[PDB]
Parts: sequence; C-alpha cells; structure tokens
Amino acid sequence: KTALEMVQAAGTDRHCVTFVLHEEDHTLGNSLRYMIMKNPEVEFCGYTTTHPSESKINLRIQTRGTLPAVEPFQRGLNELMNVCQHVLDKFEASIKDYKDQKASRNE
Amino acid sequence: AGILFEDIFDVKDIDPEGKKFDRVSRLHCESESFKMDLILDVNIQIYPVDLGDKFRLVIASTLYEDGTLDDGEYNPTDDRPSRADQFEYVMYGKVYRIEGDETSTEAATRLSAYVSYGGLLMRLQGDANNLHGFEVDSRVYLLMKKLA
Amino acid sequence: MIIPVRCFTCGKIVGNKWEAYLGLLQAEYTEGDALDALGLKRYCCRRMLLAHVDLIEKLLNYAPLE
Amino acid sequence: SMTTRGCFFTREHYMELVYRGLTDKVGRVKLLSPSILKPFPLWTGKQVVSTLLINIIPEDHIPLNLSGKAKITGKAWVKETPRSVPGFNPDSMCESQVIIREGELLCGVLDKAHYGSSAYGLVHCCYEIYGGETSGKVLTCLARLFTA
Amino acid sequence: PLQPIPASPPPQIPP
Amino acid sequence: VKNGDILLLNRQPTLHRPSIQAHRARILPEEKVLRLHYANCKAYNADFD
Amino acid sequence: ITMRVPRNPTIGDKFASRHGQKGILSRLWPAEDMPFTESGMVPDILFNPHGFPSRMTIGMLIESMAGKSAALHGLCHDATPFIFSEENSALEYFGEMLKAAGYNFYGTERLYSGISGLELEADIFIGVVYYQRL
Amino acid sequence: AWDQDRFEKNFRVDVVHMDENSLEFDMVGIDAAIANAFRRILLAEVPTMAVEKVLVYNNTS
Amino acid sequence: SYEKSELSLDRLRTLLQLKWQRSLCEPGEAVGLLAAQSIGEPSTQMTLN
Amino acid sequence: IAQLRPGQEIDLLMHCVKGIGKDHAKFSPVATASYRLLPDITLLEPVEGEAAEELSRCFSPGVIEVQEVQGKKVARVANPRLDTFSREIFRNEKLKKVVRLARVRDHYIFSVESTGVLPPDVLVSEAIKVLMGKCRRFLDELDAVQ
Repeated sequence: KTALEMVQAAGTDRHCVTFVLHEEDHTLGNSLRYMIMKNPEVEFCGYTTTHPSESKINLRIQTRGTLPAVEPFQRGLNELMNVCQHVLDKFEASIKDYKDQKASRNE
Repeated sequence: AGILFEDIFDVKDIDPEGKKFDRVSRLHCESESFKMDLILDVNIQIYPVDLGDKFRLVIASTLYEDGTLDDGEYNPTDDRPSRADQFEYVMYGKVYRIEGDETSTEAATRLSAYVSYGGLLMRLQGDANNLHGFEVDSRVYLLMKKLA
Repeated sequence: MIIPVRCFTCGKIVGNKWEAYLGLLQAEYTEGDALDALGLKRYCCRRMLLAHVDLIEKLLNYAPLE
Repeated sequence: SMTTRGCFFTREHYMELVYRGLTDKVGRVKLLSPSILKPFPLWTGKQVVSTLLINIIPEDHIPLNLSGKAKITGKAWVKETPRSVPGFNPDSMCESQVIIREGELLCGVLDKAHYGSSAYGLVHCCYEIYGGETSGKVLTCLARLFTA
Repeated sequence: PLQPIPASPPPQIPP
Repeated sequence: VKNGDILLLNRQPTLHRPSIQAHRARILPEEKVLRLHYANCKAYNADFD
Repeated sequence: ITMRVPRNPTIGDKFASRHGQKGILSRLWPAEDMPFTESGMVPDILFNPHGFPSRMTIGMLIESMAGKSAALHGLCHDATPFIFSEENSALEYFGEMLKAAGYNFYGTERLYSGISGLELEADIFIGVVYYQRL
Repeated sequence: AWDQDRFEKNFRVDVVHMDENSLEFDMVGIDAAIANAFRRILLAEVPTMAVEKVLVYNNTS
Repeated sequence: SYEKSELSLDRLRTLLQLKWQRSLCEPGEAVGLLAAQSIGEPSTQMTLN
Repeated sequence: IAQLRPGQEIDLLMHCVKGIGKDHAKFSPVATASYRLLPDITLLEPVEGEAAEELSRCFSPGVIEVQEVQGKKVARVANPRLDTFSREIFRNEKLKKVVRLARVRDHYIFSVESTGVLPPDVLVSEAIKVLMGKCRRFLDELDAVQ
C-alpha cells in the first residue's frame, strides 16, 4: 500500500535521487515543486507525469552539497502546509467579518 | 586583472534597418579613442537605451579581481567582490570567428571580432593586436555601464 | 427529446428554465431578453435554450392511449 | 517559435522544460549557465535545446560542428531600405544559417531543413557518425520539448 | 419595357 | 510482452524495404485504434483514412 | 423480437463538420486540465489548426464566428450562398456584430493554460460549430 | 529565498460580493501555482453525494 | 586563411579512405530484390500524369 | 423528468452514495471556478480633445469616465477591474500607443458558483482543508518510512 517511494540513482546517492509519488495530478506536483524551488541549496528540481492512464507522478531533486534531498523535500512540505494554514485563517476571519457587516448594513 | 579590452562608447544611430523584432535592438556604435566599431544587440525591454547615450565598455575573461580562472558554473548564492558591482549590464559570451586576416599578412590592420551572447549577436572590429587573446572557443563576459 | 438536466459545456442546472421560458415567451420578449431575464450569462449556456427543439410533444400523438 | 533571437525564460521555467522533455531514465543531469546575468539569471531558448544535446550525446564522445543553411531566406522579415552605409552586409552576421559549434547553437533558427528529413540535416548527420539509437532519441526528445 | 427586382444584400447591422 | 519488446507491421500491397519497419512496444489502456508518427507516412505510403 | 443496444462515442469513432472536415476521436482529457477563457468557460472539443492551409475550408471560420454572434445576440443568422458580394464581404459585416456585442473583432479571445496557470501570449479563436456524428 | 513573515505581511483577501450561490474575492498576493491548485481542487475534489443505482419496477413510458 | 585547424594533409586522406572502405555494402544482402523494389517504387510512382 | 399519458406509470427505488469530483462528473459541487488577473489601464499619454467618444466605445461599458474640468471632456479610468480585454483599441492606427493594456502581476480574482449542496464559503474552506490533509498524509508517510 505504498503512497511514497524513491528509487536510488545509479550515478550517485542522496544528492540527486528521484521520487515516485502515487495517486496524483498537476496539483501537488506543481505546488510542491514551486515551494521546493525557493530553497537555495538545491540545484535541480522538476516533475513529470509518467503516464496518462495512471495517476502517479515523478519528482526529481538535485542538490549542491552532500546532504541528501530528504531535507529540502521535508522542509518544502512543511513550508507549504504552514502557508495554507495562515491562508485559511485569514479567509474565515474575512468571511465572518463581511457576513456580520452585511447583517449590520441591513438592520 | 584580466581586462582583455576596454573602451568608452557613445552611439551614433540605433537601428538602420527598421524595427523588426520585439525584445532586441541592433546597435551601431563607434569608439572615440581608438577607431573601433561596435555592432551589438541589447535587450531594450529590461535595459532601455537611447541614441545620445554614452557608456563605458570592457570585456573580461573573468570577473574576479584576483584574476584566477576558476569557473565551474555560476552559483547564484555566492557573493564576493567581483567586477560587476560597478556596472549595470552583464552578458556571458562566446567568440566563434575572427575575420579580416586571410594570408600571411604584411599589415594586419583591420581585424574583426564576432561574438554572440547565447543568441544576441555582436560585431566589433579594430587592430590586430589590441584584440588579442581572442582564440576560438573563447568565453568572455561583456560588461557595460551607461556613462554621463 | 426532452430538455437535458445540466448544461453541456459548464455544468449549470438548466433542466428547469424551460417552463418559465415558455412563460416569458407568452409575455412577448425578444428571446435575447428572455434568456437574460432567466439569468444566463455565458453564451455556452444560452445556446442550450435558444436552439432546443422538443420531440415529445410531437411524438406522444402516437400514444397507445386508452 | 523557440529558437529565434529572443524568448527569455527565467530559471524555474528553464528547468521545467528541460525536465519535461527528457524521458526520465537518465541519472545525473547536467546543466548550463545563464546567457545574460545582469538583473535576473535569464536564459535563451538556444541554450535550452543545447542542453538536450549535451545530455543526450553520450558521455564518451563530444558534440559536433556544422555551418549549413536553413530554409527561410535572409529576406523573410526584411523592411524597406537601409541607411546608406557600406561595410556591413546583410549577408553575414545574419540569422539564416545555423552555426552550431561544439553543440551550442549560436545563431539562426531551426527551419524545415534540419529536423526535417532532407540531406544535410541535424538528425540526418547525427545518425551518420553516432549510430542510430542516439539519432532516434534526439528526435523523440526534441519533439517532446517542442510540444511542451 | 423591362422589369426590375429589389436587391437584398445588406442586412441588419448590429444592435 | 513487455516494454523491452518490439513489433512488426506491413501494408497491402507490399512496396519496398521501409514497408516493414519495427517499433518499440508500450502499453496504453484507453485505445480502440492504433497509433503512429505522422511524418513517417512516407515509410508506408500511408493514408490513415 | 426487437432488441435495443446502447452505443456511446468511444475513442476511435468519427465526427464531421458541415464542410467535409472529417475528424476522429483521439483521446479524452479531464476538464480540470483544459484551458478556461476569461469568463470561466471550458472548451469541449479541441481542433488542430494545421488543416486549413491546404483545405480551403473557410466555411468553418466564417460560420463559427457566426455561431458565436448568434448565440450572443439571440437570433438565427442566414447562410445561403451568393448573397454577400465582394463589396460588403462576409467577414467584415459579420464581425461588426461581435464588435457591437463586446468581443474581439477577429473572433478571438484570450485564454489561460490549464496546467501552468499562466496566461498565454498568443490569443485564441473560439466559436460554435455544428457537429454531426457519423 | 523563502521567509514566512515577509509574505504574511502582504496577503489579503478582499470580498466584493456574496449572496446565495455566489462568491467573489480578491486573493492579492499569492503565486500562480497555488491559485491554480485551489481552482483544480474545487472542480475535482470537494466530495458530494449522488445517485448511482436505480432499480426498475414496470417502466411503461 | 586564418587556419587554427589542427589537422595534417594526410590524416584527411586516411579519413576519407576509411569512410570509403566503410561505405561499401557488406556481403549478405540480396541485391536483386533491392533492384526489384527500386524499380518497383517508380513502377508505383508512375501515377502523376 | 418524464412525461406520461393515461395508462403509463413508473416505479423506481434509488440508492445514494458518496464520491469525489474526478471519479465522475456528477459530483462537481460548483458550476464554475476561475480567476482572471486584474487588468491595469495606464494612459501613457493624457487623452483629450474628442477621443472621448471612441475611447468610451473602445472599452467595456463603464471604464473611462469622461471628465469635464472645464466643460471639456477628458478621460480617466473609473474602474480598471471592469474589462475583459476587448483589445478593440488597436484597430485605430492612432490610438495604439497613447494607451497601454497589460496585467498586474498577481491580483487574482476567484469566483465560485455553487450548485446548492453547500454555500460557496464552506466550499472554499473544505478545498483548503483537503489540500492540507493531503500534504499531512505525504509527510507522515515519509516520517513512518524512516
């Protein structure tokens, strides 16, 4: 029941390896990537969709130094989720603001 | 220090063959000190340039003022005193063809430099010794800064 | 045959405007105004009514009525 | 559309195209350097398509030269009349002739000739001197880039 | 003497 | 058959040497119709109609 | 006995316009992907442009612009041959309509990609083309 | 590079109209490849209920 | 000419001669069928008229 | 749903279930969901004289407010948001450079249209929730593999 799995490159190890998510689209594989990009230690980061009649993508990550890519990967996940959390907070705040306002307007 | 050439420049006429692109202009410019002649392409979108403008030109083989030739690949985070920080315009380059001298020449006066920066063409001509170091397969970094 | 439920291109619910369509017909609007007042803006939903042709009010006559 | 005198991609776009059109089986992927370097590390499409060669022409050998021609004449985008000046000619330093030198295109479009099936083409000559499989790989990968 | 016909071509131009 | 495999094709009537060209194998579920390169039309005098 | 069978357009079946431009059903492509116009609508049939040089098919162009003009204003437009002289051509009168309606004269309109999210520089041409099954 | 607070200083969500079955709100300050993700998730992911099995007794229409 | 050109007037000769010896058709291929098709294609391509 | 004539009848017994919007198309909770980037109309020249007539007709219904500081109409933008890029400015050889049409970089504008299963607010909230939950899934998986 895999939902994330990596195949270790022949050329080197743990600064260029490539990931294989499962069950996905151009949503994650095009938000997550943009998020990883900001990180400055990474050399190459790109994605593809191996197969139209399947739903799994391919993630490629390459880094200057000798630290593996697991670190940029994980920090990217974290960055994105904290972003969404803040966005949702501001969203609902603004929602209830304008709702109570609209009620106040017509009373 | 590796200044392979340097000069000050102001332009005489910008595009003498119509405007037939979107992002480039085909400059025709001349030096005053030495009777060189510069034909160069310059992105006017992200670097507006006019007719009467003056600018100083240099052409380095490395941007380090330690003059060492250590270049693998431009690493974007790095910072240390490079020759760029005084200019306004950078371009990587490659020289691919030098024309003007055919035979065993008794007076090689007119020699030209043909450079194209990844797609923007550049033509400079002049003497045959000032314009030296210019082998084939010879990376240079154009630099430039508009001068009053 | 009978009016389809959800529009083809986008997805709006259009499987109800038909009756009110004939209604605002009897009140004599030029159809442009009728499809306006019925609240349809993007044209890919308007060509779902400006050009439907009903085939059960012309096909029931052969009913095996009793 | 791509390979003509200007189409500027910033970094993330560049890496994107290059990965899309590269039939992931590879391993360690190479790179290039920004053509222009002043404000933001821009690129140019020729730089892009060159990467596909540099990674697709096996590590053993080295890329290759050419100076042939291309279908669109020099006078496809011409305008009325030059500012009457001799010396420069519309004949050389033009965009009608691919001048690939060591696997990095330097001027000129890719027109029908080269990727087309005619004598003296790009996929034409690749096959003669590298083998077959590498020519086929060039064809498929170049097509993928051209769609994406 | 001969007989004429009207000419249709130019139709309603936009509202 | 797997992806490492290859198949053979022919056309009536049989004209020439590129009349039978071999192409690698790859699976694709939602297909009722065969697929081929367009410019390779001159390899089979193809019509596709 | 009289059976009934269902047949739905599968991949590989045919279509056809009203000018011989016979097509075929290539592949299905989820709606989350296709472009979306400025006003949020989503094409449902994509059409390769490489045809019309070497088809002389100008019916498709003029009558697609027509389909849009109609569905916008509300009325049905006539299409009999020999009416529109060289004097007042079809295209000109028939784009004057989209002009006074509010779209671009040449029947094009901007469009956004569906995988990047980025606008596309070169505008796109959209219309409403009658489609017979075969 | 990335920095939370630099961003969070910028983000604001202005609403211009809501009524029943409608909404319109400016998301000024986010990058394309997230807005696209929101639109995709809407048109494809918010689960819903629906009919998927009909049993027939005596259809004579 | 300007003549950077690291190559001698005999490597060139050896090179062209090797390209020749390379370009000869190996034994093995039945040339008769080859000619049969090569006239068969204009036998089919006769149809311009 | 149907239409009958005397003598005919129906008898159904449905069966409802749960699902997502990509497993099928009878699950989209909204009609539309889009975004256009705020257009930004900058007069690279002050437009004047009688241009007002054709400008006001060069654009969307209310954009340029003819303004008469001296009874003489001048133009300025009422709302640059209310336009769809008619681009009907270019057909006049003269007014192709006295204006400028473009986009502000990142000023998206959603617009949601619910069917009625839920009002659009809960929709947006739920969308964000599922994005975040997906990412949590991936992260915790990466954690529990090491």
